[PDB]
Amino acid sequence: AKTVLRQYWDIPEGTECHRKTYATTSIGGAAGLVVSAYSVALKTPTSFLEGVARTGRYTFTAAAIGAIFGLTSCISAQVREKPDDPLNYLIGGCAGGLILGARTRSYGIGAAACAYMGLTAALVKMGQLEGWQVFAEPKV
Amino acid sequence: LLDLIWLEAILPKTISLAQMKASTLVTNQKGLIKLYFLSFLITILISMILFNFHE
Amino acid sequence: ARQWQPDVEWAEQYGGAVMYPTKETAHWKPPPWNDVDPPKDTLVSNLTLNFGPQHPAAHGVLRLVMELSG
Amino acid sequence: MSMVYMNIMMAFTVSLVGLLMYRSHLMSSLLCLEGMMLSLFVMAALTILNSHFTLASMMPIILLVFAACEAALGLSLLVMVSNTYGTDYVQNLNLLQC
Amino acid sequence: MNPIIFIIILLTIMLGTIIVMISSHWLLVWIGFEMNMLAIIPIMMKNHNPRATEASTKYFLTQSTASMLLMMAVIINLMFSGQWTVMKLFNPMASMLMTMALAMKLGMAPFHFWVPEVTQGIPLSSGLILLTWQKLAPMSVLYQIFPSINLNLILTLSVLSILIGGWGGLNQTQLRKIMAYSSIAHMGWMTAVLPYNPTMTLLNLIIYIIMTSTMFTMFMANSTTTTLSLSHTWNKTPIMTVLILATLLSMGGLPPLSGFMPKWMIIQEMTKNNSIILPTFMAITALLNLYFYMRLTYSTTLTMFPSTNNMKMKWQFPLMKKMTFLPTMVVLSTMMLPLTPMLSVLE
Amino acid sequence: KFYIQEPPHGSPNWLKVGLTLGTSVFLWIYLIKQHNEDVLEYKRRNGLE
Amino acid sequence: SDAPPLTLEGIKDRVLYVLKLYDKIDPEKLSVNSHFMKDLGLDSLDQVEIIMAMEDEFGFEIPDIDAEKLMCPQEIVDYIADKKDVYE
Amino acid sequence: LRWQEDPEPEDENLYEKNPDSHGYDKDPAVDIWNMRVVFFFGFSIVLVLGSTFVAYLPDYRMQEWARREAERLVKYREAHGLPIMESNCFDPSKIQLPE
Amino acid sequence: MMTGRQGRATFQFLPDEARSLPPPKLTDPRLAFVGFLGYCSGLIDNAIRRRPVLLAGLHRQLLYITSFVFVGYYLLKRQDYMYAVRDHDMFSYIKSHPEDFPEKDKKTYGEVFEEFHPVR
Amino acid sequence: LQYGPLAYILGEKATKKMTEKSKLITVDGNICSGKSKLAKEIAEKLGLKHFPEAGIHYVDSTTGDGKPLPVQFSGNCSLEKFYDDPKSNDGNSYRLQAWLYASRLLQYADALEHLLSTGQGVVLERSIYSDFVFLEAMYRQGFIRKQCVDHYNQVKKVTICEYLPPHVVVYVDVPVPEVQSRIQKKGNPHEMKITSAYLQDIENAYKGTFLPEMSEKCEVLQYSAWEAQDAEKVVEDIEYLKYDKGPWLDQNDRKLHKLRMLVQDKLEVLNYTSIPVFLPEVTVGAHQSDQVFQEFTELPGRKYRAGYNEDVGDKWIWLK
Ligand SMILES: CCCCCCCCCCCCCCCCCC(=O)OC[C@H](COP(=O)(O)OCCN)OC(=O)CCCCCCCCCCCCCCCCC
Ligand SMILES: Nc1nc2c(ncn2[C@H]2C[C@H](O)[C@@H](COP(=O)(O)OP(=O)(O)OP(=O)(O)O)O2)c(=O)[nH]1
Ligand SMILES: [Mg+2]
Repeated sequence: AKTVLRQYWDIPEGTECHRKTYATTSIGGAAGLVVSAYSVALKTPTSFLEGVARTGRYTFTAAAIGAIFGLTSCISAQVREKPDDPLNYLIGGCAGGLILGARTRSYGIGAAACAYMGLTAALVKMGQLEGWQVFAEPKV
Repeated sequence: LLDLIWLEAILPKTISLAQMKASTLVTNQKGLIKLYFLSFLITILISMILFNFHE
Repeated sequence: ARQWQPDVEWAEQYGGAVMYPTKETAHWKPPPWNDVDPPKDTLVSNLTLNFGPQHPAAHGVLRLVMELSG
Repeated sequence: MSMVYMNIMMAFTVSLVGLLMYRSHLMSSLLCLEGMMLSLFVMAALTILNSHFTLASMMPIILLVFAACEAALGLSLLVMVSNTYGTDYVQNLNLLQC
Repeated sequence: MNPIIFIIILLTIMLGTIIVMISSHWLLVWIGFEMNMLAIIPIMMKNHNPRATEASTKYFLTQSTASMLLMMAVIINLMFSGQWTVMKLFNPMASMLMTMALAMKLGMAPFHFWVPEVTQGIPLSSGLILLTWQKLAPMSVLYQIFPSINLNLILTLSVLSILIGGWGGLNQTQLRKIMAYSSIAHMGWMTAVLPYNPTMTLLNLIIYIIMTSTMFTMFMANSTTTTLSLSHTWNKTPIMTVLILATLLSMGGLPPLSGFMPKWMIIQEMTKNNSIILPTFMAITALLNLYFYMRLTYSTTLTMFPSTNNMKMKWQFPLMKKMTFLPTMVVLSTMMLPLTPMLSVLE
Repeated sequence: KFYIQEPPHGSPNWLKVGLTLGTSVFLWIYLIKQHNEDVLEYKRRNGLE
Repeated sequence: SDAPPLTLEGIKDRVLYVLKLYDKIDPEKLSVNSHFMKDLGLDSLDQVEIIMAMEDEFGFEIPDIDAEKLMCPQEIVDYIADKKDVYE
Repeated sequence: LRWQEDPEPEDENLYEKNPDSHGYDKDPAVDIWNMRVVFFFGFSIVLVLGSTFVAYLPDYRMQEWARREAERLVKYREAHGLPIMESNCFDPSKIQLPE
Repeated sequence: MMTGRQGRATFQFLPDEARSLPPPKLTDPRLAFVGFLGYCSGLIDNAIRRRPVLLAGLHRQLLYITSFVFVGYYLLKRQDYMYAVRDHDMFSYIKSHPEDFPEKDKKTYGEVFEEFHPVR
Repeated sequence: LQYGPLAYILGEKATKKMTEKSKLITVDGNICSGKSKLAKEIAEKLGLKHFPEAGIHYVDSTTGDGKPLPVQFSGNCSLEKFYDDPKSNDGNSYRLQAWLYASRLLQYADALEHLLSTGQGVVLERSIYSDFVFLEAMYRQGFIRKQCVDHYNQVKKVTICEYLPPHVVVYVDVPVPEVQSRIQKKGNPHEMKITSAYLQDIENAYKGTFLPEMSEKCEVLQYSAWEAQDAEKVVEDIEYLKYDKGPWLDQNDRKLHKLRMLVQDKLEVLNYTSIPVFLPEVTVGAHQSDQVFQEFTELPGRKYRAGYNEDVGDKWIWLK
């Protein structure tokens, strides 16, 4: 899961939308697969088809969010010529949050997800600009 | 509209109810040894296939 | 102006198996007060064996039906 | 690592995956635990013998000793499991967290 | 169980733990774990009821599986270094196996499912040995191999424990599962700071042991294993209700109580290494722990729940249980914050 | 007598009371000797006296 | 989840369906009010076998004293309701 | 009924039994002492002596000194024809501009 | 970090070099607080066992205080020793690495240019 | 040394004091059947310790000065009020029965503790094993609701399994009309309002559920009214019993240690008598509960643990 991220931060921001969309869709799909791995194992389905049916629903939902987010944030930096702007990710994140509302069929979940994904996506871009660290190597 | 509903709705009420749901999932287990250990196999594969922790 | 203190209805909230009942955990029952569950009913039957009539020790004409535990 | 190490480590994984995936019998999953001990025993014996680590030659022997203190312990619970229910099915051990 | 047999079995559990702590050989460390696991099962099945059997069966399977992984890591390390010393491992694959093995014995998520279950099926005294003394050995091995532990692996488990631990306990009414999930969340704080400063790992482990031991002792005094059962204590031992309040508040990390010290010192170390986001996430996520500690106080000390008529018969008898070390432990678990700089003695 | 039974604590356990007071006296004596000894060796090594 | 509740209309289908499988009752003239003996012509033992099927259908024991009175499909539906408390 | 519980008590009226009550306590002896300590230490000590203490604080925050100090400088800097206030608060001779 | 402090002396509570430090004075505020904790334990012990808190078992309470102070005193000796070691290692390292800790060149505020931001 | 693991290891076993005469005898029988006097005689002739039947104020006799405490500190349940209004709306019937069961449980624990520690036998008048007979009569006479019976079984089902049954069960049988006869000339007017059916239900439960089940685990002796008159006959039957059944044959030092450690601790005995099952008959409000408990704690010699109450002449507190 390191290579895919590297392929996403090694592309100039706001350009080559198709390449960035593939990366985000892959990352989104991987997240939906892990969710479906545990869901299948912990809550055993009542038939083989109901298991792949469950996995398809979860993987598709996570790939839809990954695709829209990568697509929306890539053009917004293309249209505005503002590559280093966390606002582009904010638009992208809330766009992904909206889809989660659509596929779950709940406006509240779509509303809540837009804000929390939108804020989460923006903070991701800020840290890349500022060089924040989530897992900081020991230094002192 | 503002004090009793929308200020309650966004910060306190939603942050609370998300925890309630997240708690039922992590505790909606049936104590079946068969299902837990299958989860360990998933974690071990994930730690390598995706995250390359073995490296 | 006696201050309100939890009544029976309030306490019942904390008597269930779980705090937040769902579709699944509706049927969960509280564990036994002393942790001992009732023993189960008839489970295992003794093996039944024909000790005859064609047996060296059955004298030829003794069908001795036995129930063995081991 | 010679081609033999592949099979012994391949054998250990097969036992490990076998253990984590219970079918119905508890005795079937106790053998996999004993199977893993045999893999580790062999793998240690090849490593120690090959390098002439003389004093380490006692390690595999000590390994078997606690390999059986689990089997003895594991069978002890199996007796107590079947007494309560009459069979060693794992689906009967669902009183806790349910 | 014959009283002589209980002591000898107990002395074997400590010997198994002590062997792991003083050993300088990967073989003995494994023997220590096996000896500890051998003599812990009988204490679980000291009453012989179906729930004790299930707990012992689930506990044996998890630890034995963990031991196979720990021995496998020891053999791979032997191949790639040709030595048995209990020090940093000499292969990335062995470190992953040992880290997961130790995480399985500690109960850190996602290998956590057994901890709520084993504790619920064993007596209160047995649970005290399971949630306090059984962390000393798995922790003394992480203390010696932390340089080689992968950074991303260890922190991921800690972030999962603090989340799984916090959410799990929200839904529980049994006291033996509230403490089971409280244990999991606290493992997250211990292992989160291990890469940065192992000394703070010991401090978080010592405070956890005292507060946990104090909680179990007060539960055993009244023989209470449910939330409601603990609600009648105000009608028997009112002094016992207040001590539970103070200890529970401390376990939540509220100042100026001892349970704030390990959290306070953990945040310092992580920040000094430029880790700002993770301590913030851990600190906020710990509010989940404080919430379901506050429900116990509401039902136990801050309000008077309905009682029963037969409760009047208990007023006439003294509390005859030992409650060993309880007066000392309660003080150490609430009034140690002014002596924070004493943590240097742990180094 | 008031109580119908003899309370287990009807009278002091003078063995306990003797040991309790003995330990307290011993430790204070041991500690006070310890501090005095520590002070002397502290001056001896630092050379101030 | 909690299973769907038993309703008097649900029981009715079960009884008639069970009677429908029976090979001695003609499906044409089996009404919810038809009588086993007089209308359908079944003999005593034929009646006893039907009651046995109902025990398999709903999985509970019916004493012989009660089955002596279940002479038409209606009271069967009533009896099942009384046992499961399906007032509906 | 749903449980055994005492009925609702009815609020005591202190004037019911003690027509001269100050409301501090049901004991006329103690009640009178509660009033006295509140009135003495409150109205006679804190408010009166405390108010007098504030009124005679020794030049709270050198407000009086600064007045007499400004008079001397204006007195001093007008006899010598100097400006009352110099537009610079620091000596330029000891400042190094960045360039 | 100081676990392997290049001194051997492993598994010793107070190494012999620790005798070169001034022992804690018995009037230490730290030690008095530790003793006060002992007294609080004694009162708690009486309370949970339903005895007159301030009076029952004076012999017992005297033992709580003394035991707490006895152990407390030795922890202060080791608490102060470890910190003394921390500075000893910190300074010698600085002395052994002049280049990594260079003496700074200090300028007065009449030469240091600081941006000014009005508040209006 | 207060009994515990150390005293046991030091060599204080139960078999070292148990003898073939250390027996636990229990005299049952319907109301006004002479069990009260008969059990008094069996103890003296065989030299056992006699335990009067555990009424409402049994626990009081075991603690403090032994004088009964006021009624409110015993649940307020009134035996006579049960006779006056057995179908009252304040649930006096079950609170009385629920209270009584705890009294018998506490008494039975007292009996076993004496038997194991001292080795002398003991004679009881009814016990936790025969207490359900009255509950059975109340339910069939419409005095206690169905939910009350379910509560009783749960409390019973988690406590009665920890104790061994009695050695000998002496049942004194008296026909219901005779009981009605022996009550009329008995004095107390409240008992005179007992209906016959109530005694019949006790009789039906006693013989049919209790006596059948005790025989397969205890040595049951049945005596008529006239036979019960002379205790010498009964004392002869008891002394020639064989004692060849029941769980008392397979108890050794290890198992009696577990039992003895339970009955000396009276709070562990009464643990489940107060399970948090909110039945209206036994539930108590917080305000009422707080009030009574503060009154109890100010009774003479109740403020502190026994032996530390200064007002009742205790001394040496500051060294104790
Ligand atoms: C910067 C570099 C690029 C980084 C990659 C960017 C792309 C990120 C891709 C995001 C993928 C989201 C993963 C969410 C998994 C959701 C799994 C799922 O589909 O099920 C969720 C559930 C619906 O399941 P349900 O219908 O209830 O099942 C049947 C039950 N009867 O519905 C629910 O229960 C709602 C709960 C799901 C919400 C999970 C929490 C949000 C996920 C974290 C996203 C945060 C970041 C997103 C923005 C991107 C940040 C850069
Ligand atoms: N409701 C109820 N009353 C009980 C219970 N046990 C005793 N009583 C009451 C019934 C009687 O009024 C009283 C005593 O009953 P007895 O059996 O001892 O009859 P009595 O003493 O009058 O004569 P006797 O024992 O035969 O010599 O106590 C009980 O478990 N429930
Ligand atoms: Mg009588």
